[PDB]
Amino acid sequence: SLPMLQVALDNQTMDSAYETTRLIAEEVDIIEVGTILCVGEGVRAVRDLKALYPHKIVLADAAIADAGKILSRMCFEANADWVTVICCADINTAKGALDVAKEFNGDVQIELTGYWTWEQAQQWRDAGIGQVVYHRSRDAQAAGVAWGEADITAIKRLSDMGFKVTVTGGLALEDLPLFKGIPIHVFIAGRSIRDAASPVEAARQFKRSIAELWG
Amino acid sequence: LPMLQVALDNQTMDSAYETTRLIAEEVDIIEVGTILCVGEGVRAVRDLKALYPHKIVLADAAIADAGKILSRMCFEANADWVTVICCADINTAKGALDVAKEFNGDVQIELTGYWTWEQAQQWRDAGIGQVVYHRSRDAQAAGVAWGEADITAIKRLSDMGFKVTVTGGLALEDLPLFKGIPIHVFIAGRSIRDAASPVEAARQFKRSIAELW
Ligand SMILES: O=P(O)(O)OC[C@H](O)[C@@H](O)C(O)NO
Ligand SMILES: O=P(O)(O)OC[C@H](O)[C@@H](O)C(O)NO
Ligand SMILES: [Mg+2]
Ligand SMILES: [Mg+2]
Repeated sequence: SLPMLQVALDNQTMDSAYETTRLIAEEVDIIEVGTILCVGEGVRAVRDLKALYPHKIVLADAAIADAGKILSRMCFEANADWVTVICCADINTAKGALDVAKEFNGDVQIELTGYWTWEQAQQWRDAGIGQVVYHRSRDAQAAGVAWGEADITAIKRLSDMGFKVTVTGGLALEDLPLFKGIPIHVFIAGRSIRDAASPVEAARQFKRSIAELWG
Repeated sequence: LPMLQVALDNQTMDSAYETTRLIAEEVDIIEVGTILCVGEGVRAVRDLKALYPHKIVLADAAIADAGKILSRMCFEANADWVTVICCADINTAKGALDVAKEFNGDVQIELTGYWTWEQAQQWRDAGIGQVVYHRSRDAQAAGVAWGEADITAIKRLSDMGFKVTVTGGLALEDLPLFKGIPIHVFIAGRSIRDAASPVEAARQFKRSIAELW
């Protein structure tokens, strides 16, 4: 299947977010309420975005660290389809969020970061987690960290374990061929779409490139 | 003496105010819980600091990435302190700290779930002076108790030079487990907010801390 495209709305206010969505809502598959938007506006951002775009998958990038059932329920009651749980959360946090996700016919992704282990990845699978987000951190990127070999190896191994893998972190169009040949579920682009001279054409470029590389 | 912090793990400001109108003057630190950060957003920090400008306000944002951006949003809303989750990239913690210094604030690393001693030394090397030793709410709900391994870890963190906050379903009766350790802050959320008498609950915590330290 072609990798899907997710836009990250890492905006501090809803109106800033809408400057993007009014252009590209129908140019992407998934609309993410970025952590920065969740923190800027609260869970109303999920409710309002889903109300505008009820046919789209809406992902709340809550990066849940604890209180899995409470935070997940807040997001799902606001009509989220998918929610994120940070990988260092206690395993009961992920399990809790998943339990609530199932109630709402939604799903949970584990957001990968820090010194996570392959034993922990197996724990997520045994818990029934089917999605992981492989993130090059914005702050690592800013400190000069590049996408490379070790990332491809890890992503392939996560996929082989049965996860649908999302890839993100300052992706540019030129980065996509690094991942060719791997059944990536979703690529997220935030800055590379929102900050482009033409967000519509940036999103279209990503779609064209994906269609060529995975066609 | 260890300070007393109340956690406002509420979904709306009006629910938080049900607690702060009783106990704001009975604690040292008012926490905007992660639940409140997600429920209302950074307006919660702004509003609570305006109400209680003489109290330390902690935004329990549990920052996982975009350290400079998220911490600036909290500090522009007049936070004193902000949390960064322990598995954040080291550059996220450094970024949040750099911004905190612009505002004469501080960053705490939230030790909830998995982390390593090597990471602890990294935080120290980066200039981080505060950690929050948590028993995860979800771990507690799964029957995990406070135990000697926690005490040993807290002492170790203190010995590395961190000011240590202790939290996670703390009851009054738990305080003596930590006796002898120079704890910076004890946090209570449920044990204060959900008490038949929140005022009595907060004062009992302060009374006990004063006895033990
Ligand atoms: O493409 P970016 O601007 O890096 O945004 C996507 C990224 O996944 C962010 O939403 C994020 O969650 N960073 O932690
Ligand atoms: O005393 P509690 O109800 O456990 O609340 C304090 C705790 O520190 C929470 O604010 C929290 O951050 N749990 O992850
Ligand atoms: Mg995101
Ligand atoms: Mg908290």
